[PDB]
Amino acid sequence: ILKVARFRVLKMRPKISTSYRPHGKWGDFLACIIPLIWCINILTNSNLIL
Amino acid sequence: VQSQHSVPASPIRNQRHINPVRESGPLPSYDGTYTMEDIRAVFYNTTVGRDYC
Amino acid sequence: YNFPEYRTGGVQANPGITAKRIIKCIGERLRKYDPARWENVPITFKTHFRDENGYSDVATSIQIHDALEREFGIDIKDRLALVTDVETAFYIVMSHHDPL
Amino acid sequence: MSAILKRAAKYKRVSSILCEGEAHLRDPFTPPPVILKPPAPRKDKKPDDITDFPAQKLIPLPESIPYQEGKYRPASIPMVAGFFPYNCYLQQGKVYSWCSCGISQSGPWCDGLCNSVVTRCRPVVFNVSQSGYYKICNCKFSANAPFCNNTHRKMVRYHHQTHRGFYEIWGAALFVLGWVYMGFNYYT
Amino acid sequence: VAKIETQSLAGDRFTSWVETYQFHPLTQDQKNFDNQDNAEFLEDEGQLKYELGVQLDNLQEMGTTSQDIVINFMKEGTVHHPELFEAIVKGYNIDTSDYVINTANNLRAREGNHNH
Ligand SMILES: CCCCCCCCCCCCCCCCCC(=O)OC[C@H](COP(=O)([O-])OCC(O)COP(=O)([O-])OC[C@@H](COC(=O)CCCCCCCCCCCCCCCCC)OC(=O)CCCCCCCCCCCCCCCCC)OC(=O)CCCCCCCCCCCCCCCCC
Ligand SMILES: CCCCCCCCCCCCCCCCCC(=O)OC[C@H](COP(=O)([O-])OCC(O)COP(=O)([O-])OC[C@@H](COC(=O)CCCCCCCCCCCCCCCCC)OC(=O)CCCCCCCCCCCCCCCCC)OC(=O)CCCCCCCCCCCCCCCCC
Ligand SMILES: CCCCCCCCCCCCCCCCCC(=O)OC[C@H](COP(=O)([O-])OCC[N+](C)(C)C)OC(=O)CCCCCCCCCCCCCCCCC
Ligand SMILES: CCCCCCCCCCCCCCCCCC(=O)OC[C@H](COP(=O)([O-])OCC[N+](C)(C)C)OC(=O)CCCCCCCCCCCCCCCCC
Ligand SMILES: CCCCCCCCCCCCCCCCCC(=O)OC[C@H](COP(=O)(O)OCCN)OC(=O)CCCCCCCCCCCCCCCCC
Ligand code: FES
Ligand code: FES
Repeated sequence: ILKVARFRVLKMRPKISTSYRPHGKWGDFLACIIPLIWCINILTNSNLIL
Repeated sequence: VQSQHSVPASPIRNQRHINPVRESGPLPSYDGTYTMEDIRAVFYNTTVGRDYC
Repeated sequence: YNFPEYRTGGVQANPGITAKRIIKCIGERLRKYDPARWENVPITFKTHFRDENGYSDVATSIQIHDALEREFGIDIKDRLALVTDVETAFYIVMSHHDPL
Repeated sequence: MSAILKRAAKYKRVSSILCEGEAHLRDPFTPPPVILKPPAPRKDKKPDDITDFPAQKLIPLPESIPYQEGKYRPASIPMVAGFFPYNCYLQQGKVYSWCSCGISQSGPWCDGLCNSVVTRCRPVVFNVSQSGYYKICNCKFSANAPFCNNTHRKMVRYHHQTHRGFYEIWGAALFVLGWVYMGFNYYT
Repeated sequence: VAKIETQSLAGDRFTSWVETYQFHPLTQDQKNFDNQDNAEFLEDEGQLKYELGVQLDNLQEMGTTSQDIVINFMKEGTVHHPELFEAIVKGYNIDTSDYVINTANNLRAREGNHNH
């Protein structure tokens, strides 16, 4: 947030985005660890109470 | 009909690239008056302000 | 001791030598693979490895691919092209950017 | 300007060469420096006139460069693909195109992204007379490129020496120490 | 035109171009403007007697113009072409008719340095 608000505006330091298309292949899998941990914690607590 | 078949017909369009050439200018040189290093040294200095330079 | 040449594209610069090497390796591989069919058959530039009707033998083509790759120290892309004749073998070898 | 002219007599000039040194003593493709004398100024400057300055030799970008026997200096600054080398088994007599720019998607070997990225670092085409395992450089700063020469350790040391790199490294260090301390104090 | 290149502690590099007439040197105490004509900030050989402060009337940094920007040249820094440096500091326009071009591609883009 700080970086975007301080430097990414046209006035300060715009960047020439030359990338045409995305190429991510497993970033979704890497990111889903955190929601995976959330689901694991929810399941554990719920089952322990049940 | 005789005259039409006694001479070649008008050509039909073809979409094959024959000796294609760079759309832009020559590739920047390794060394010279202006090199690819000069281009590479421009990304880090990029600003669009409300006043001229 | 013979010093190797400094220039890289020797095979490209000498089409005849590359063709002779291709013919030699293909002939050796064919004689080792199917002797009964190629022992008495000389291999030249115009020779092709298809049947009388034009159908190709995948086994023979892949054997030729392996022979060429071993000879020239390159990797032939089988899925993209098939070496059904010496002309195609020469075309692929010359297309490859690092043959030796 | 009287004071400046008076002091110019005792003013002395210093060389304009700094830590980067001279590129022609470390890059075979960099010609030795040459001084060009501008011609006399034009008395009449036509609106559609062209430069009369003497021409400078133009050296195009080579497709690939040979193996520098321990005297390799990249033309540009390459991307640091990795901080430790690749232990790759090379075949005898097989030509390999080691990646210099450092963005190749095929590993240590050139993938073609050099032609798509703005850089003067060209792939190094080399051959090996004895098959076996070699440590191929990944930081792309090795003087013995394409072969690793432990320059990645010095690159890591310089990153740690830098003010911001030190902060990043030790911030990650203390972040992990957070887990370590939580484990140590788990029982209370 | 004078191009000034500076760097921050985070490695960010800022290069800004300023017209020569916008410079104004300060005294050794930094509390007043030193006389542009008779300014004593260069040693006899050419180096800086003391860390020289100069105020730029208008500086365009990152495409933004600011007023009265003070900058410093540390005494612990080599000075090349003392005459040109003094002229730039005092705000004179340098006549470059007698010029030669040296072709030396010794500097790469984003070149590393010890200023980190
Ligand atoms: C309470 C605490 C109090 C502390 C107080 C203060 C103490 C002060 C201490 C000061 C000194 C600290 C020094 C810290 C160094 C940090 C910097 C650093 O190392 O980076 C430089 C490093 C330079 O690297 P390098 O030294 O040049 O080596 C490059 C070589 O390519 C690397 O390749 P290689 O040549 O090394 O090859 C490795 C291996 C390659 O083979 C393998 O694939 C490895 C596994 C082989 C099988 C081993 C079986 C045993 C179980 C292994 C389990 C893990 C294996 C995982 C494999 C995954 C494969 C996908 O070789 C083989 O082919 C197999 C050999 C097996 C022989 C068996 C020997 C006996 C058993 C031990 C085996 C260990 C093997 C290495 C494991 C490495 C991690 C995976 O810079 C980088 O590039 C950084 C990369 C990222 C680093 C991340 C990790 C940072 C931390 C590392 C240090 C760990 C210290 C932990 C101490 C804990 C104490 C509580
Ligand atoms: C009846 C039988 C039943 C059997 C059941 C199955 C057995 C049990 C499960 C086994 C699971 C195996 C999983 C790994 C698959 C390996 C695939 C493979 O062989 O690839 C071929 C691959 C390519 O072969 P190649 O093309 O012929 O090249 C050969 C060259 O030698 C290649 O040399 P190079 O120099 O080019 O590269 C080698 C190495 C050289 O560079 C490195 O070493 C890379 C990383 C370090 C760089 C800096 C070096 C300086 C020292 C760093 C110290 C780091 C300490 C901190 C480590 C992390 C925190 C613990 O770099 C790497 O391998 C890159 C890996 C980077 C990520 C490492 C992260 C490891 C996370 C797990 C740590 C677990 C620690 C447990 C400790 C327990 C005791 C306290 O070669 C290798 O990977 C060589 C190693 C062979 C595999 C060794 C596996 C050892 C056991 C791993 C266990 C992992 C944990 C358990 C997971 C599953 C159960 C929960
Ligand atoms: C290890 C750190 C986290 C520790 C705490 C959490 C426990 C460990 C979680 C491990 C997460 C591993 C996957 C995400 C990270 C990326 C790793 C990777 O390579 O992933 C791609 C891999 C391979 O997927 P892939 O091959 O499709 O990857 C992309 C492929 N390309 C690039 C070709 C497009 O994913 C997996 O292997 C996931 C399945 C694992 C094995 C099967 C069991 C799990 C099945 C789904 C579970 C659903 C939720 C469970 C909730 C709990 C139930 C009790
Ligand atoms: C009863 C009363 C008891 C009182 C006890 C008081 C105890 C006081 C203990 C002081 C410990 C000081 C540790 C730091 C020492 C640094 C030395 C030095 O200059 O090294 C330079 C050297 C030189 O490194 P270098 O040259 O490679 O690169 C860095 C160089 N600079 C910084 C100049 C850019 O650094 C090192 O090699 C690393 C040394 C260890 C660094 C540890 C960093 C800790 C960061 C803490 C951040 C804030 C949180 C603190 C609390 C939590 C800590 C887990
Ligand atoms: C290298 C030079 C400097 C050091 C030289 C050697 C030591 C010199 C003398 C130091 C004197 C001051 C500290 C003396 C100890 C104070 C009492 C103490 O630490 O008790 C633990 C206290 C309470 O923790 P509690 O949750 O009750 O118990 C957890 C059990 N797992 O803990 C707390 O309140 C939590 C506070 C954070 C503690 C984190 C580390 C664990 C405690 C280690 C104590 C030993 C000294 C550590 C010194 C580290 C210096 C970097
Ligand atoms: S050299 Fe890295 S992609 Fe060609
Ligand atoms: S990886 Fe570049 S020197 Fe070891």
